[PDB]
Amino acid sequence: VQFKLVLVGDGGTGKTTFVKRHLTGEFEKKYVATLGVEVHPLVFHTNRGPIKFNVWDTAGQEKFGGLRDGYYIQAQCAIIMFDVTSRVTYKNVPNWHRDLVRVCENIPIVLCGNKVDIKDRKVKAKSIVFHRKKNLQYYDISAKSNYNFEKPFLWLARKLIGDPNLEFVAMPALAPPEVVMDPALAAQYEHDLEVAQTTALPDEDDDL
Amino acid sequence: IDLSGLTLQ
Amino acid sequence: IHFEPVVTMEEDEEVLYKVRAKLFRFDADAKEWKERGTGDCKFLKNKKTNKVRILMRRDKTLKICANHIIAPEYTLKPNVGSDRSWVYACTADIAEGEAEAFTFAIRFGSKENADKFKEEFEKAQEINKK
Amino acid sequence: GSMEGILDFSNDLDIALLDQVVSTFYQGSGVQQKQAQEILTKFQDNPDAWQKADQILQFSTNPQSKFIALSILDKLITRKWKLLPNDHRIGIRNFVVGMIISMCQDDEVFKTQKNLINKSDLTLVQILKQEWPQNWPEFIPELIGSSSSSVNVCENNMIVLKLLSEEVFDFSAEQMTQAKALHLKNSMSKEFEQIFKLCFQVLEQGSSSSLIVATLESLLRYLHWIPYRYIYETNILELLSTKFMTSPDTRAITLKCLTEVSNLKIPQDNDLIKRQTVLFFQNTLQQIATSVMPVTADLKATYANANGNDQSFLQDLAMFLTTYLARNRALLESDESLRELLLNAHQYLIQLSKIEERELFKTTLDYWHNLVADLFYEPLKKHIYEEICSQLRLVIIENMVRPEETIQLYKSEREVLVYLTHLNVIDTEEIMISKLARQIDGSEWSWHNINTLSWAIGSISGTMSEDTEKRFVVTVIKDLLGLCEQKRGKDNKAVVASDIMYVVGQYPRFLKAHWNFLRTVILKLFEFMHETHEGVQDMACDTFIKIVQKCKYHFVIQQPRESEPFIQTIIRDIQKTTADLQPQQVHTFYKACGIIISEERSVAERNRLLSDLMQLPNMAWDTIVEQSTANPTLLLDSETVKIIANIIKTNVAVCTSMGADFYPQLGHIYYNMLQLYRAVSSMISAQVAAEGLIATKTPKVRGLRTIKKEILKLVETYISKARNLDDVVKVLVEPLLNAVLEDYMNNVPDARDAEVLNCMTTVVEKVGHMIPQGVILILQSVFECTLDMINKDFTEYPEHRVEFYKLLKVINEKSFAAFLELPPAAFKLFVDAICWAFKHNNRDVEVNGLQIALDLVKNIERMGNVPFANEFHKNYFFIFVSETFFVLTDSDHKSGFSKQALLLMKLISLVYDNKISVPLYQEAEVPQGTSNQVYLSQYLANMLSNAFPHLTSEQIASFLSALTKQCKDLVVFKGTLRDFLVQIKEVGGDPTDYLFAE
Ligand SMILES: Nc1nc2c(ncn2[C@@H]2O[C@H](COP(=O)(O)OP(=O)(O)NP(=O)(O)O)[C@@H](O)[C@H]2O)c(=O)[nH]1
Ligand SMILES: [Cl-]
Ligand SMILES: [Mg+2]
Repeated sequence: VQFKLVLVGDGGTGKTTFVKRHLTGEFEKKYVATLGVEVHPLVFHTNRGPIKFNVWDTAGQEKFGGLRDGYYIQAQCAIIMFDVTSRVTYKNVPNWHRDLVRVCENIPIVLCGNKVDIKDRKVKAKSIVFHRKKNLQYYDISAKSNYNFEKPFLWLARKLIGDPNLEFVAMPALAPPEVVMDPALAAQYEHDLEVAQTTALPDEDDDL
Repeated sequence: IDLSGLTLQ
Repeated sequence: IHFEPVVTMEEDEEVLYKVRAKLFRFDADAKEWKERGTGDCKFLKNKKTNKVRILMRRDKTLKICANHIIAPEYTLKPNVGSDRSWVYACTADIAEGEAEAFTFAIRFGSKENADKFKEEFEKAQEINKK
Repeated sequence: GSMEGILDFSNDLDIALLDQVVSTFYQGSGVQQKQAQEILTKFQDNPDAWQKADQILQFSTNPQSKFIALSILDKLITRKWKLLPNDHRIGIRNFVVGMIISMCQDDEVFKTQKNLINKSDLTLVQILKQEWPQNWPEFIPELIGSSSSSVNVCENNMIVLKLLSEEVFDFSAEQMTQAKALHLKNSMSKEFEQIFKLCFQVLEQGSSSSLIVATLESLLRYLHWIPYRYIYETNILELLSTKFMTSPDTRAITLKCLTEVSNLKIPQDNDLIKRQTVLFFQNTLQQIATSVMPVTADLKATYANANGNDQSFLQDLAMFLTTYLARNRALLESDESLRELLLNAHQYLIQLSKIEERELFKTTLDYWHNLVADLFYEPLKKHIYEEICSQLRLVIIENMVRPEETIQLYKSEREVLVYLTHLNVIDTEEIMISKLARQIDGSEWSWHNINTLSWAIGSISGTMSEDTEKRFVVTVIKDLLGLCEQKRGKDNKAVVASDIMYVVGQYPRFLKAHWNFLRTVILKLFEFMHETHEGVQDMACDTFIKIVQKCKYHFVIQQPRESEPFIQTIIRDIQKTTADLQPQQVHTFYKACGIIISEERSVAERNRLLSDLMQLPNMAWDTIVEQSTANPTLLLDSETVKIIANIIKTNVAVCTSMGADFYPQLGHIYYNMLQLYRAVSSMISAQVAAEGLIATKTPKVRGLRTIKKEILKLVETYISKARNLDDVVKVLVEPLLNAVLEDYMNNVPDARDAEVLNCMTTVVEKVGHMIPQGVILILQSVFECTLDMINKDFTEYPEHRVEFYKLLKVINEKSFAAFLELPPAAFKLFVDAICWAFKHNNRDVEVNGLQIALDLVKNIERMGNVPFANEFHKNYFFIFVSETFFVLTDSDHKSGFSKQALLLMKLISLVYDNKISVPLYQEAEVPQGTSNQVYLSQYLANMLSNAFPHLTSEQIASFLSALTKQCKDLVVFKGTLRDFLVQIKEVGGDPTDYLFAE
């Protein structure tokens, strides 16, 4: 029902953007460095019932590290993140992994190479082999294009529940209620709507 | 080869 | 001789329209549009009440990012930046729980998908009027 | 709040209040948790919090509180150990050692607080890195002695030795100076004989599973560095490959140890060593077959079921087998008594290769490549593996992944299968034909399965003889056509017809020799370009251009019995053929035609074909230029804008494939196109003025800017491939600059197209040497106004940022004279801009910034001893030295270390080669005659003293002496910089470390 997940990796690799995408569906374009950690509940609906991840989204920048490996205590799973456009973030994957498994000696861990949407990829697929001897699951992901964005949590859910055939399923969709707009708020809604109409939607060149 | 006759219908 | 052999809540609705779309919600406090989900937007007609709703789920996770009646009082407006999107106010959407109000924008693959969505959206408003 | 009380050190620390904050953070939620988090961080970060760790570790009843206490101690040991009074150093050691002993002696604590004991062990290791062996010579002797008094202490000592080995040999390169790393490696080496004795005794005698595992975990680390003799002159291989493979508790770690053993540096001429290397493999495979699963077992199913640790075990078995066999399979290949072993090991790999797990498949596939490549070249080897290879053909064919039509995995799979085809062409053909029948007889029919087989068949093109390929290709396409007829519905018929077109596109040798057939293919693709079923049109177009790239010559000649070159037939019907395609697909079609037309080397015929191909867009073009010039309002019609953009996109597409040959078509449109560029520019500016900056987001203006961007792309595409540069300079450049530069300069920032910068970069790159006044004009129009766009932060205008520094780079390379002509105030902005680039974390900007600085120094150096170079050093040498030092040492630009070091080494070497001809100092601040060497060393000592005040003068002076001496040796120079980056992170670094090189 409930599992603690620690998310680690270099600063700027997209850890917080990844979690935000899963929490609200949004893609945050700005880099606001995480300070220490932010804990976020994340629920997925599966054919074995709901599974709750308590995601500890830690800071990758050293001057914002906070408690550092103190965040890993009693974690039951983890994601190690790097950025396929920045070689140094892959070079540091062994360091994050070292500090992680010294506290969490036997947990399922996913290694994620983020930002595969960027054309000029620097960490080539064939260079990525660190997960092999360490028994980590590896995925190319992109929080921006959503490529494989669900795979880390699906794989972890299967490990944690112990069911290789666990699947995400459609959450029930209750009947929505009927509408009665207030004529007193009719003037306030036109204000909020005019601004919204004259604020351009982002990424107008995307396929959607 | 009678590739001329290939058809999607 | 008898040989004993080895041992969503959308089912009562009809699918009037289905289109791929990206849905945004307007964060008035941050004065910016935020993505809420990409997936199939569906117009669902309840077989019992004949009431039509919008129901939209995210790809892969299938989580609900829109669930509300196509109220006849709603009005689809263009967005300054797009010829393939609609903006409209929604007073009661239950995607994330309690009936909450939103200013939505929904964008489509082409201008003609957007125009058809408008067509189907206004048909659905008539259904809900009856 | 109340929780904030622990943050007040004037009072005594309330241990119960600490435990409440800790509990709330780890066990709480939302705001309570978030609040406690910030308090604990503030607590841990108090530079006096370490003084309260002995209290916490004695009186707390919360293991998380003690863990945090040890984190606080860790910070102190790592960064400020040597600043402490020697009493505290001894005191801290004493109650860490004592805390560990007492936790091991309490059997309840030892089993229930492993996380806390492990953190205490690691904290101890940090002390050892500071104190041992020079101030702790008896640590190892006393460790070995205390191991016999207690299983629990013995087990924990294995953990301590494991972490010590890791810290010294695995993770020292980044975190210690070279001299300190060598000192600790030597110390461990000196005392390892005693450590190994304890380790071997525990393994030989011990019963405690938990103790055995800890010892084997430490052995895994030892194998990274220890001499092979400890492994081959003891009985330890026997123990590892028999005893410890039978117990599942020890099996995982033992297998990992044996994998590393397979990588030991080993003499290759000793026959006894060879028999020992055979023997542990034989033992291990024997234990697997009898204790885990036989070689017939269905590992695919086992892995899928995911019971216990089966998946990690099968992963580790693949790593062991592949690692050992890649190094040692020749040891098994001649002795007939070892043949069953060799083939059983490979049969296990066959079974592992059927597992559905992409990353593990890649691991086994890498090994298969190693094997079949060797069988392809090495005499008298392939017959050994014939049955292994036969099974492998089926595995690879059945797991073929989608090629570009994952990409890396397809190419790896293709490589192995090509080798496998060469090794037995007859076996490969038979498998593929057989698989195809089971597609026709429906027993294995599915969309995925016919696609996979088609990719496999396509992948081996070029491996069969032309005659065998001919028979094979015919048979395959015949079977596929019958398969398509046989299916019902557009869904299935579309899939099969696509695969048909995929195979054909992969066998150009066959098409080149059968014109009649090739002609039939193209005409079918043309038919398919009217098919509305999703994906068919994209498929027909991609297939068309793919075949043309490979067979263009057969479209440009007149074939026997044909009336004209087929390219003429394509062009005549082009309107019909493309009538139902989207614009993107039309442009691909035109590009394909451009590929063909460029193979015609008679100029008059090529130019005629080119003007015939462009007839439709040229007529649409002529019409619009006649209209839009009469009524400029017409360009506000979104439909005309879209038509215009598609015309230009068509020219780009054809120019992309024709390059230099495109020039005649460019000449037809050039002058009116630049006039259109001006008109569109006026309308964009007019719209921004009437509607505001928001106008740049509207479909109208985005459409207008698309026209401008495609025009620039067209000109950039041609000039980048032009062979006649006299015409480029004399005909193209002048109208281009007049059309684009002023318009860029005088638009508001949000309306400037970064593509202008990109286009100018190509102009300078290709003809910059021929247009010095034109390059000056480019700088004048884009330099200052673009710099002002990007010098307020690192985020805004990201494309302008990248293109800006690419333009400066090429100007610095090709037309340095243009920077000489800058007024001094603008040259100073140029220097500011370069250093601004240093500070970017964006790699695109940073790398160019550092290269511009390097090239600039070399440009200045080349000028010899003249006033401009003299003035440059006086004004900017130390700016570049200190800005480079700043990004080297600030921990936020690690990605540019190598280029920073190169730039810094170049700067220092200028002074120590006396290539700077004037004093770098002022009249007053230094006596007359002082060398620039003395002054540079002096300036740098003062700079580093103020920037890193916790360094001693001796550290700084030793660092600079070494760095200066090593300014001709980049690898050593870089080592010294790394050493400095370690020392600035702590207090009391040893200045003799900088003598490491010598
Ligand atoms: N093109 C692209 N950008 C991404 C992707 N994922 C994240 N980003 C961007 O990378 C930048 C950093 O994002 P962020 O989530 O804050 O990284 P972080 O690991 O949480 N940093 P920190 O550890 O300091 O908190 C942001 O600008 C973000 O929009 C991606 O998949 N593709
Ligand atoms: Cl696989
Ligand atoms: Mg973050």
